[PDB]
Amino acid sequence: RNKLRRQHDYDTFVDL
Amino acid sequence: TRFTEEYQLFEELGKGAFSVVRRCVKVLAGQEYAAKIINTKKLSARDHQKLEREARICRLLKHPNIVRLHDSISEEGHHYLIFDLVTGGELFEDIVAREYYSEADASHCIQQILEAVLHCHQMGVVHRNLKPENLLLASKLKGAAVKLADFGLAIEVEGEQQAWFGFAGTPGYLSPEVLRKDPYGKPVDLWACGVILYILLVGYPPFWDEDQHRLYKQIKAGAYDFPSPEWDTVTPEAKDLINKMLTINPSKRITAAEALKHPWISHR
Ligand SMILES: Nc1ncnc2c1ncn2[C@@H]1O[C@H](COP(=O)(O)OP(=O)(O)OP(=O)(O)O)[C@@H](O)[C@H]1O
Ligand SMILES: [Mg+2]
Repeated sequence: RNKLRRQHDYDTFVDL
Repeated sequence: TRFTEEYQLFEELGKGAFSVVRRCVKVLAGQEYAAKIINTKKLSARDHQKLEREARICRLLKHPNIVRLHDSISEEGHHYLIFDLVTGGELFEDIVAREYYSEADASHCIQQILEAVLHCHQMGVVHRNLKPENLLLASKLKGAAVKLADFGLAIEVEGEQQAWFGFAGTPGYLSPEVLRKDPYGKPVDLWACGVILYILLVGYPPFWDEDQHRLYKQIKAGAYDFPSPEWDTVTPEAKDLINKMLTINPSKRITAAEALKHPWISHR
């Protein structure tokens, strides 16, 4: 299944 | 100035990069709060203006399901934010611990989240960054209230006017309109509510991929499943509310007001 992970906030478009 | 003389500091509750939060007492009232103590000397001009916008926006909000900012003080080398003391940790942690919520508990939880979002929207505030990490349980007690926090990315909107407010938020909870670079507003929060509600019911999100390009394609296409077996026992009106929140056209998306009248919530 999809992973429940802590995710970070971004102030701008940052291409990962 | 007035912080050190009106508030008595007690023990450290947590820390971030440029902040320490301690339990404090407003000496006159004897009421306890959380004091977020920010070293403003270690902040860029940008971070300093972010902080003062956050303080302004949070002060607009007065709701039992929003972490109340009671006071904002800018002293010598420090900024003090006086918040509701919350001792129950993040909704993220509680979901992880309990795996997932019963429809009763999930419905009760999202109702509180929707009341907070509705209040935000009525005050002309869009959060833009709703997620389990940004919802806090008031206490460890059985029926502790969920409280919305972190207005660091919140914006002020003019009534029902949409605009391009920029690419900001948490990738997994970003709305299709933000990914499409469309003008947006209040509906972005209702998309995130859909992602949160999905997580409450099965303990995993509707959109995930290690490749961020593919994650953003899934969200823009609104490509999510209700897989078997876990979703087989989930009631159709629960799935209906999720579907009505996770519509890729924000004009066709259920509002916070409409969501609170939805059978699965209003008949619970
Ligand atoms: N209202 C509160 N009551 C009790 N403890 C709190 C409260 N707010 C925050 N804390 C504790 O302090 C920690 C750090 O607070 P916070 O996340 O606001 O700081 P930060 O990480 O510097 O800020 P930001 O998240 O905006 O970057 C939290 O993880 C939590 O343990
Ligand atoms: Mg933090």
